[PDB]
Amino acid sequence: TQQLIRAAEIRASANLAATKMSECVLGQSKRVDFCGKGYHLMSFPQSAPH
Amino acid sequence: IAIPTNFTISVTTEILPVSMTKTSVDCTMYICGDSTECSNLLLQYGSFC
Amino acid sequence: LPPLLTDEMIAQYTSALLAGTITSGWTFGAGPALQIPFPMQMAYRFNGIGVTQNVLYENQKLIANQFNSAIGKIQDSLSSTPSALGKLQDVVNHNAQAL
Amino acid sequence: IAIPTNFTISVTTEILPVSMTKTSVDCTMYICGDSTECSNLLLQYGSFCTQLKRALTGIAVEQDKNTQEVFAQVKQIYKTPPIKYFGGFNFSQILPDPSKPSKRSPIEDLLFNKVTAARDLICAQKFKGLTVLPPLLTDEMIAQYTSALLAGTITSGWTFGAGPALQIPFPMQMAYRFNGIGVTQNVLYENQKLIANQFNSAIGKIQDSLSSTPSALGKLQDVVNHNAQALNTLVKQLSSKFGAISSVLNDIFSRLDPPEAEVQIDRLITGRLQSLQTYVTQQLIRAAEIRASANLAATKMSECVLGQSKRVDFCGKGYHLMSFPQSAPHGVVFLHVTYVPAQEKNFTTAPAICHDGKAHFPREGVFVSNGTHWFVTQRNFYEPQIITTDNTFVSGNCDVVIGIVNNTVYDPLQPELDS
Amino acid sequence: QGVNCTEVPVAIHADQLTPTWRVYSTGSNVFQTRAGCLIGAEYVNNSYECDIPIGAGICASYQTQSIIAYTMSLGAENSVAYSNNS
Ligand SMILES: *[C@@H]1O[C@H](CO)[C@@H](O[C@@H]2O[C@H](CO)[C@@H](O)[C@H](O)[C@H]2NC(C)=O)[C@H](O)[C@H]1NC(C)=O
Ligand SMILES: *[C@@H]1O[C@H](CO)[C@@H](O[C@@H]2O[C@H](CO)[C@@H](O)[C@H](O)[C@H]2NC(C)=O)[C@H](O)[C@H]1NC(C)=O
Ligand SMILES: *[C@@H]1O[C@H](CO)[C@@H](O[C@@H]2O[C@H](CO)[C@@H](O)[C@H](O)[C@H]2NC(C)=O)[C@H](O)[C@H]1NC(C)=O
Ligand SMILES: *[C@@H]1O[C@H](CO)[C@@H](O[C@@H]2O[C@H](CO)[C@@H](O)[C@H](O)[C@H]2NC(C)=O)[C@H](O)[C@H]1NC(C)=O
Ligand SMILES: *[C@@H]1O[C@H](CO)[C@@H](O[C@@H]2O[C@H](CO)[C@@H](O)[C@H](O)[C@H]2NC(C)=O)[C@H](O)[C@H]1NC(C)=O
Ligand SMILES: *[C@@H]1O[C@H](CO)[C@@H](O[C@@H]2O[C@H](CO)[C@@H](O)[C@H](O)[C@H]2NC(C)=O)[C@H](O)[C@H]1NC(C)=O
Ligand SMILES: *[C@@H]1O[C@H](CO)[C@@H](O[C@@H]2O[C@H](CO)[C@@H](O)[C@H](O)[C@H]2NC(C)=O)[C@H](O)[C@H]1NC(C)=O
Ligand SMILES: *[C@@H]1O[C@H](CO)[C@@H](O)[C@H](O)[C@H]1NC(C)=O
Repeated sequence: TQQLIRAAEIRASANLAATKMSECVLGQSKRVDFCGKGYHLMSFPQSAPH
Repeated sequence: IAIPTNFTISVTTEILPVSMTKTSVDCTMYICGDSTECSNLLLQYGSFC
Repeated sequence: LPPLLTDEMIAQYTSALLAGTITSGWTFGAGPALQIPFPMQMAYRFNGIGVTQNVLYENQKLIANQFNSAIGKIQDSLSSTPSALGKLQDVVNHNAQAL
Repeated sequence: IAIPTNFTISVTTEILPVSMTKTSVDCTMYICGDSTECSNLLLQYGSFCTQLKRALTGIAVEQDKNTQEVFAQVKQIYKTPPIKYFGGFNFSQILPDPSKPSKRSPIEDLLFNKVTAARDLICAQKFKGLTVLPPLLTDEMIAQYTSALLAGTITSGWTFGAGPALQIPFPMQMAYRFNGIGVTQNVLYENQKLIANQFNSAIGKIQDSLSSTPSALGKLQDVVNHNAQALNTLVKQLSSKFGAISSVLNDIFSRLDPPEAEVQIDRLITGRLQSLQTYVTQQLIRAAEIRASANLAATKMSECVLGQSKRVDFCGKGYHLMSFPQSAPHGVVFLHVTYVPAQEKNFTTAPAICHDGKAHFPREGVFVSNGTHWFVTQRNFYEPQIITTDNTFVSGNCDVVIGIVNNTVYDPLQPELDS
Repeated sequence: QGVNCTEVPVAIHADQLTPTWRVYSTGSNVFQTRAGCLIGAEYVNNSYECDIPIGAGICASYQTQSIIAYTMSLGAENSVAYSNNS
């Protein structure tokens, strides 16, 4: 049961990460504070363990 | 009114978890270990595993 | 169990994304990738936030310098601090504690 | 630089689950069956199943809330005009069909068909205290809501989502949407037939692809399957002894003395209660998942159907033009219409033009060269034009910009003044 | 819930699990819905916004003063004067 709850939380985080990859790396975002502080210019992704 | 006269380029970082460790559990090894009669008795408890 | 995708494959994916965004801007995310000089697409992005193009073209070198410096600073933030990657460590620690 | 010279109209599908099956459990009948004497021992365990009833009722109410927040986004029921001419766009495959008794579109019917004398499984489950509650909204009502949304978006554009619905010809609305993605209106007005043909062909391809392939709706089907299995397992748990002599309590009671029958019935009751609690916990987790999916579906209905979205890859792949909703068993299907560039060509480019010691920059477009001559064009579509003072602006001299080139900027006033 | 209510307890002295609060069937507007059988509510042909959800498109309210059951209304009808030069 604890594993299932943790998996749900991780899935929510991964959905947010996918949205950020789509909207900040593949385009320029007008949403305030979604891709950093200030007027967003661009974004670069890097991989990290998990 | 206040109007800017210069600008700064800022780079910030954001860290996001993506995946989790994948685990598997062997039932009879955890519950009974190496005892056969425990396995025979556990075979009666249903389909929890 | 091991994950399906290895670290080399994920690094390849990130490198492909970086190369696409460096050489093509945002065009490769909506169709065929169309090349454009990096200064011109930076001027496009300046136009995106409400600043005219010439402001970039008359301040190119300085802007570039600033960018470079910022990247260097990021490296220091990963070579002086030991609490920036706490979320991944927390995930690992929670799994280990449960086991 | 590379500039596209043509475009394609693309239609894609997205499937989102919305609601789950509402179930109810009779605790006494599941645990003690029909024996009126086993139920007396159940009272010695407190309020063990009132919590179960409360949780199941909460889930059941949440499902109806999900459906209501996804589909009931229209104040009025808009009706499409009897004449179905819209400048060449067909729309007959997504509009309701009046001949059929269900009043459903040709694609909604296919979706409902795709997603699915001995005692039936439903009756077998019902005879053990597990029942299914009907949803508040029928399929006809959801189809009515979808039809109202489609009629509103076809007749008014995005105006009915922000106030009073204002009528506008469909060609002019499509020109507005072309302007929304950075393409001028004359591009659409001079290619109306081609764009309409491309849209019709894409809709027909959606027809064929959904009709042929049989594994496209696995997102919805899983939601069904995970329910049925979850019930079936429960029933199977009634056939386990849990350490007792037998799984039939009538045999135990008619066989031996109360001193040991107490232990037998106690272990049977504990096993059944544990199974019920596990079922309820899994149901709660699955309900949370379904709620997240329904929230995403409601956001997509608000932002892709009732307006034009600038977010990248939120309403399809490409530059979003519009979206159409359709209802499916326990879910929604979005048809996204997007614009894709094609047939790109190579050109030489410059950041500025030097003329009379002054630097000129393009107001809206970009400078291109076909090999000998310089023009200014829009960024997403190749349309060269003469570089004049009406499409450029001046800033400074030519000693600052890196890559400036020498050319001529044509002044429209001189030929008119000298004539 | 889920009863044909042709099998509803007629009752003599004790043949029902509910603690003997038998509600008159014939004279109290018995109605059959997909959610079961409703006793004590009069079905009307009008249609209002849902007040108390019964199920399968059927809602109940307190009006007139008595309890009534009806089919919910999704909203007011509206037509847009569409044309291709207006
Ligand atoms: C805007 O700010 C930048 C720095 O953020 C200024 O550039 C600096 O100028 C001084 C004096 O010329 C130099 O000593 C520094 O080395 C420059 N910094 C960098 C990073 O190159 C710039 O002068 C400012 N603009 C105005 C109009 O004052
Ligand atoms: C842009 O693409 C369309 C097709 O999507 C082209 O239209 C085709 O033109 C050829 C003429 O050689 C016809 O045989 C085809 O039947 C047309 N297709 C359709 C769907 O009508 C159009 O010519 C292209 N435009 C340019 C400038 O290349
Ligand atoms: C709109 O689409 C429908 C369906 O694709 C078209 O109806 C087809 O018309 C052709 C030619 O008359 C027939 O051979 C097909 O059998 C029809 N299909 C169906 C499903 O009816 C229709 O012609 C298109 N255009 C208009 C203006 O309605
Ligand atoms: C634009 O120019 C580039 C550069 O020549 C073209 O890319 C070349 O494409 C050919 C295929 O015919 C390859 O053999 C070369 O290796 C490519 N060059 C490089 C540097 O990768 C590109 O095809 C041209 N685009 C158009 C539409 O003509
Ligand atoms: C590039 O564009 C120029 C401008 O349209 C082309 O020059 C024209 O070529 C046609 C073809 O013979 C002539 O009839 C016109 O008189 C030319 N225009 C002018 C102003 O002289 C040119 O052919 C295009 N292609 C190249 C490779 O330069
Ligand atoms: C664009 O034109 C300017 C002048 O119209 C050119 O500037 C001249 O460059 C030569 C270099 O051989 C100098 O000898 C002249 O004195 C410059 N002119 C002036 C007025 O100072 C410039 O070179 C041209 N650009 C290109 C790319 O040829
Ligand atoms: C502008 O709207 C009018 C009104 O609908 C259109 O007239 C219709 O034309 C179609 C063409 O086949 C006929 O089938 C309809 O019967 C006409 N309407 C009526 C009420 O008779 C007119 O065609 C539209 N303009 C254009 C350019 O299509
Ligand atoms: C309910 O009872 C009526 C009257 O006997 C009968 O016609 C009907 O088939 C029964 N079942 C349902 C689902 O209405």
